Amino acid sequence: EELYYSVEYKNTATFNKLVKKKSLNVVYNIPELHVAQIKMTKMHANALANYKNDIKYINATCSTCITSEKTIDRESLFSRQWDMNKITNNGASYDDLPKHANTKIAIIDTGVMKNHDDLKNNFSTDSKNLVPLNGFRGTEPEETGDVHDVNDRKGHGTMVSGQTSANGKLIGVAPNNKFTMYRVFGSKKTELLWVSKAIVQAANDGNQVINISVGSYIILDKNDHQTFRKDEKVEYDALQKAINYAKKKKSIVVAAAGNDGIDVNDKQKLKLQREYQGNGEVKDVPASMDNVVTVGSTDQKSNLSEFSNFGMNYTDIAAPGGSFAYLNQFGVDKWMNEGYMHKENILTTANNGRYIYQAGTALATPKVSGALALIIDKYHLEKHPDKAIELLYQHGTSKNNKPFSRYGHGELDVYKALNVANQ
Ligand SMILES: [Ca+2]
Ligand SMILES: [Ca+2]
Ligand SMILES: [Ca+2]
Repeated sequence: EELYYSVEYKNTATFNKLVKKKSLNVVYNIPELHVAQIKMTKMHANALANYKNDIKYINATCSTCITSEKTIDRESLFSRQWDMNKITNNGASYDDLPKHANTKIAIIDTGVMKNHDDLKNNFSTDSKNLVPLNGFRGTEPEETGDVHDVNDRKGHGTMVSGQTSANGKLIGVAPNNKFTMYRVFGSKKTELLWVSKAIVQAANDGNQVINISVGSYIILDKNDHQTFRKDEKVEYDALQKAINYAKKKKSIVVAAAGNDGIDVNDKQKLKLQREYQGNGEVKDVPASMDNVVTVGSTDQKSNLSEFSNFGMNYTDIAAPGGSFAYLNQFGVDKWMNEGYMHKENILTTANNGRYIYQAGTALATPKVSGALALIIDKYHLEKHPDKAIELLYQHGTSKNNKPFSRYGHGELDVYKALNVANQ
């Protein structure tokens, strides 16, 4: 039987010549990162590893590494956006939006309902599909591989897009900015290599803010210097390199903290997310990677959400993503018949053309991406993205002495970020 292997090669020309020689079935490729995915028997994988001149590393593509998203519709009544009110001084910052909304926000996710009334004006036709023909491990025969197909099957990407860009009945953080969707999910799982390719594409398409509202726990064993490996180094290195490539193109990567309420500095707890007893470590990625704005989630009381991961040398900032504390406490019947979803959940755009109440770090993250786009445009920082990040942290966070280990630089404050001239 054949398995899917992640491969990091050394040279395009020599790798291509090797592919011809052995008739390797390459199922995905990312030339900018010298990484490809090959379907082959375990024996041919071992053999392929002996070509030290053309092959750097090889590892089986991780099956159970990506964390599952949440789109379950547990709605009809349309309430107010308490979460936006918390970061805009109760709507006062909408009067301070830049006149020229030039920055484009890329969103790497499940797709988007491009004709949603609140999202259509801001949807960019640069949007692209990174899901390959036949989808995940070739088990989705309905995935044509059509580069223009970014329709949202799962519903998550539409939720995220509303937070950055709704401009109608719902209002996102950057309602005048264009957003670009890079679809990396069909109807099943995604592959971190697709996410990596999406990052490269988003950067090449000139999106100065790149939002990744999904994450995974990956196994990395730095002590192992072998070519054929048991960890997931190819995926780890590819993702980190894509992020650094984005940085090189002057794009900012914003990622969601994991949604397991874990202190990422507690090794025992991280390893438990992959039931890993090996030598290496489990890492929350891309949240913990270099050059990533790591976003945690807060609730309606400005406290860290019970599901938000956090930690020293991890969390950079926090924004409202909601909570299920009332639900988990009282049960669905009392929670629902008594309208608690209107108090602790985030109201957002849904792929049915209407709206949905949800919660998660995936809904906090786009608020920060939107804020960065506003900062870049307000202060004309296109040529100096690091200055936009610095401004976000210094002037785009409320000062309430929240511990840095849980909230990073603080809770997002868009009104403050847009009023630096005011002093
Ligand atoms: Ca660029
Ligand atoms: Ca780190
Ligand atoms: Ca970070």
